[PDB]
Amino acid sequence: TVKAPSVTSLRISKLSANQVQVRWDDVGANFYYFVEIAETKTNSGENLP
Amino acid sequence: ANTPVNYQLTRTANAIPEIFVGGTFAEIKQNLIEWLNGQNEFLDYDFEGSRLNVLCDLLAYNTLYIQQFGNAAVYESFMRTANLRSSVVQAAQDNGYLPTSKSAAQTEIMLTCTDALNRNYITIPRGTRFLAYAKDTSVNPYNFVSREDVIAIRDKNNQYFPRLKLAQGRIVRTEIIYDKLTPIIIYDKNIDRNQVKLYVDGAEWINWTRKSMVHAGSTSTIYYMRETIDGNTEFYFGEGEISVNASEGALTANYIGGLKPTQNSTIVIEYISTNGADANGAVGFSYADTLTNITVININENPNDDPDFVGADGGGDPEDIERIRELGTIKRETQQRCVTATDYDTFVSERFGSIIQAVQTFTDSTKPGYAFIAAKPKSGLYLTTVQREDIKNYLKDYNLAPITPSIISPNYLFIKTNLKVTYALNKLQESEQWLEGQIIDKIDRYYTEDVEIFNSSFAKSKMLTYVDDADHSVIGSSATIQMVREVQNFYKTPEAGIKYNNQIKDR
Amino acid sequence: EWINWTRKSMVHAGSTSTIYYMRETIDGNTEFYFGEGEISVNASEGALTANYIGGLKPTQNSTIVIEYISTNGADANGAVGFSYADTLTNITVININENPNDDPDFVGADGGGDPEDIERIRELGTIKRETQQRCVTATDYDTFVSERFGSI
Amino acid sequence: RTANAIPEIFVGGTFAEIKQNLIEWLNGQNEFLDYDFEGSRLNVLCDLLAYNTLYIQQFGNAAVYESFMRTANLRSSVVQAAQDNGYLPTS
Amino acid sequence: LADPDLRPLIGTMMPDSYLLQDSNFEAFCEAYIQYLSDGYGTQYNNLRNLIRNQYPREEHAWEYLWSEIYKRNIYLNADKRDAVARFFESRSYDFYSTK
Amino acid sequence: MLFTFFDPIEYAAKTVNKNAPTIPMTDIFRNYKDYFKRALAGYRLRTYYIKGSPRPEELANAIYGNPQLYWVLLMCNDNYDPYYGWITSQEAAYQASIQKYKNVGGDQIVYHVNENGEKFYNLISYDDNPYVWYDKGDKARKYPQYEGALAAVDTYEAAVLENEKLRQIKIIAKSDINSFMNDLIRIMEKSYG
Amino acid sequence: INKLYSDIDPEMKMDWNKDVSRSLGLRSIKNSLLGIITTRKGSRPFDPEFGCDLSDQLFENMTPLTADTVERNIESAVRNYEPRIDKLAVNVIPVYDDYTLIVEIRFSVIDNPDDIEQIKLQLASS
Repeated sequence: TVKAPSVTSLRISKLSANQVQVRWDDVGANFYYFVEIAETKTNSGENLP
Repeated sequence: ANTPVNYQLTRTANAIPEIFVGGTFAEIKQNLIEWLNGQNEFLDYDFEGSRLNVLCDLLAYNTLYIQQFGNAAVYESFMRTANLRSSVVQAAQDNGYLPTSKSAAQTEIMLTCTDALNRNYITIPRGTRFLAYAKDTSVNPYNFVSREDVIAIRDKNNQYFPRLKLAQGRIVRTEIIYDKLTPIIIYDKNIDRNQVKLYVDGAEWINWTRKSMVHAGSTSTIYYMRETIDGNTEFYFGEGEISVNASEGALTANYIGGLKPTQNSTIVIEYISTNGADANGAVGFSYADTLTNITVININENPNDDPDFVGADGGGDPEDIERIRELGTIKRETQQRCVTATDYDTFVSERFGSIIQAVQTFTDSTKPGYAFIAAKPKSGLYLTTVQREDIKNYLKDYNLAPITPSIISPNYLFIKTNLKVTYALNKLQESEQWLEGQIIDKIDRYYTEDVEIFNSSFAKSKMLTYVDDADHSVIGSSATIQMVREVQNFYKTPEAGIKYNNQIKDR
Repeated sequence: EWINWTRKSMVHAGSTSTIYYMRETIDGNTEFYFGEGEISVNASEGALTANYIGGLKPTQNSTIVIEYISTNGADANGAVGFSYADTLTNITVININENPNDDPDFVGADGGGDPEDIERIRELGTIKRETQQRCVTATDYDTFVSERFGSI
Repeated sequence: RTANAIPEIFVGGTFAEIKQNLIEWLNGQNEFLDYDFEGSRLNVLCDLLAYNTLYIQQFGNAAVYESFMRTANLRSSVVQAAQDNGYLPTS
Repeated sequence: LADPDLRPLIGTMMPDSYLLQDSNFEAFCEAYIQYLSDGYGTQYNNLRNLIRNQYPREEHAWEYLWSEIYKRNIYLNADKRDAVARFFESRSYDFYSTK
Repeated sequence: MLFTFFDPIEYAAKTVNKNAPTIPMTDIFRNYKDYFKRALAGYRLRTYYIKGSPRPEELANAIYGNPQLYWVLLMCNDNYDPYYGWITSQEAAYQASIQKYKNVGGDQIVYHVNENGEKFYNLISYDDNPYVWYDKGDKARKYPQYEGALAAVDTYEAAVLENEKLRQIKIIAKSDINSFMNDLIRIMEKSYG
Repeated sequence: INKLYSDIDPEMKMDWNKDVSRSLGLRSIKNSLLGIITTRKGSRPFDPEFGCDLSDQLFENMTPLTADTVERNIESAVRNYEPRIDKLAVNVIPVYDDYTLIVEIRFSVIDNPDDIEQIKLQLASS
């Protein structure tokens, strides 16, 4: 009834443009993780949304 | 398997704030060349235009010139990053632990001597000097002097042996008038702070610091050492409220720091400079200073035989930065009084540090009340029983009361080896035999380089590398090991038996 | 109100303790601080969790008033001549008996000091680094012991 | 272009040394031909760097042993050294 | 608080007439001062509060991290792991004196 | 003038990385401060005053006629830094103050100083009676820690008094400066070995 | 020889093609000269002797002696810090109304000692 807690260390380990290797900490066992991407800028301005 | 991780540990093994790290000049410029660029004042100026470039090129030269000053000082500034040794002692000295100057070759003798006067009691006054040839070389004896006064009961039959112990060098005593504004230097090399004792006018004061230091003496008696960056020792004592503070035990209170001096308390100090670390294993002795009416009929080596022993002891390099560097941190960690096992490791490492390459402090859970110690005489594997007794009692000074120090040389695996090493005659004009004398050094080098340090797994071959490395005119080198232990009782195995820790071939 | 260990021991008590530590800004004025024992509850069932280090962190936005004394300690000594500077309602001092409740040994006041005497302090620093609040060996005790009632 | 090898010999405690030692770094290449003579804006710039660096060279050891106690003359670090050993200097 | 950069002294450090008043040249040499003394790492500023940073407790202090307690505390909580360290090392004496 | 006296030393950058080349350099790592005590203790220091805001060594000339000995003055002055340890002009000092306070804030009233000269830190009057002073963080209305007419100190002016203190210095006589010099030098020979 | 004595442009002007601007040969020699004269004595960091001092008091009152006195210093000052000039001659005209020294200097660079060139410098602020 309670939250799957979180990853703690959460990071993008490397940048090759259009590519990322993201590192979140593993936290608990047999917990799959829900990875999102959202959009800062519209390329019109920055962080417009 | 092996090590999984979450973002773990910290910042490598040790701090490098690393803004300080000296970088390569070109990169330094490469960094700085960017710096001037983007400078608002000019976005125009092209730096790769060689004209400005060499101009900026110069700025880095000074900037690099100046940086290693700024950087190295930090290494210096922080112990265990300190590259200078005379640095290291300072913080260590500051930490309450000092490394010492080469520490006199020391031994004991009993000698049976008839007094011509047949008085009940003769003393051997402190300062009679004896000679000892170094091992196998009689060209010169190494002088060494009576450490202290000792007297002896005349036995009946009129012959009686005193016994006394002996450190190497000459007693060298110097009086100085103390004065307010002045350093008190001894410029003497070969000095060792452990054999330094002194007299203020009359009574002896002790640098608290590893001489006694727990006695009724109220701390008013005291002084310090320090190392002049020059390499010679200067004296120091606390000035003003030389005791903890204020009224303390005196009802009159007021203030006493001592040593006004005006001329008061003319300071006379007495010490031995030494040739040591060269004198270890000096067996043949002489009775090198006569006294009134005393005649040594015999001086017999090594009372209470080990039975395996060598002449004298001690000496010392003095200095090693590696053993010293981390070490004082534990003494910085621990208080004066030694408490923790490794505190007994490091504490022992202070005195007889030149006696002990490595000392193993441990409890044997069987016997409580006993501090079990495994040390390296570093001249040999067995501290002579007096040394054991010696440092013990001295160690025993700093200890928990019910606890007792217990020193035993642990059992020792012995590597029994025949070596097969080839060389080209022509390739070496040098005397063949001496080559063996060469390798026989480089063999222990590996040991001292490695094996005694951790007492970890031992690599035969890797050992054979350096002996391979010896002459380079050595064509080839081969060896075969026989793992060897020594047994105290043929009759009954030790209860637990004996284990090799290492797989052996059957039969 | 908070305690300072300073002169005392953080390894004494626990994390989670109301406490502060004075110290010295290099400029020569006093900064002081505290430790975080910072405290939590897993669920609510367990007792308040001691974490971190001897001390207790006042949470952000905590109100901190501190009371102290600006002093002139030089002229402090001597100073017999006294008076009642205050005025308090319904309470009227007819007399202040100076050197009250006394032995026949007296001076108007005690306390003062540089404080530092920059050289003189070196020893003190050179000393206290040696000191122990603990008692160990044997003669450490009796000293500390006879500090109490050597009169007995 | 690195027209000459970057030496780390670097030595000198006084100014002439530094300024000099700096000029040979400026010696050994073209396109700035003056740099030796005072009043040359170039040789002038060359002056302040050594001027600065010296003090840094100077200032450095000051804190260095000021980082050490018992050799620290400046009060407030001796203070800090006491802070180290555990004693707050009494007010 | 801002450790002042050595920049105000450039007027006296070089002879005046060789600064002109506003030249790139002076401003050129000016930024050199900036690079040498500013902010956290610049060699002057580097060495200036060096001793200051040595307590450890102050900001920008590498000490505890060098050492033991911080190394081995297995404390998790990487962040305040740093705060629990350097706070001991701040005093870190009493522990031994009482150990 | 000193560091050139001793031999320059080689230095390894080891402990930055397990392998870095070794560099020679002129020695800062002799203390010189103890070197200049022992020799210093022979004579005396004489306090001295400064006519203006000069540079240490620029000033070091006029006294001794020798610009080269700044450090002599410096070690008698034994300041932490040659850059901010010295006398400084109003223009810089203000700017210096401007710099240090700027992020915090400009023109920051640093403290209130009474007539007697006692600096009062962190104080403000509730403004009903400007003479009664409730400090601050209080919201006032309570515990005025003092009442009366006090001065307040401007951060500019605050900068002045700081640099002002630097005016007097303890120095050693230009007569002895020479005689002194040899002795310390000789000591350094004992300090060379 | 204009190639020789390459010195940075004192102003650090933008030069076309973006590199540091330059004072050319004999263009720099003036600058260094122009630099050395104005500078107050003692204003060099480690060199007190640099610069040709000017006392506004003495600068106020001109006399053929006072002029001559000044006349030496510049001729003296330039001679020490500037070996590039072989044959140099100074002319100083102090101006009475505003108390202004105007100074002419005819000099010859080493390479063309027979060539003659002069510079015009005035000083003010009495």
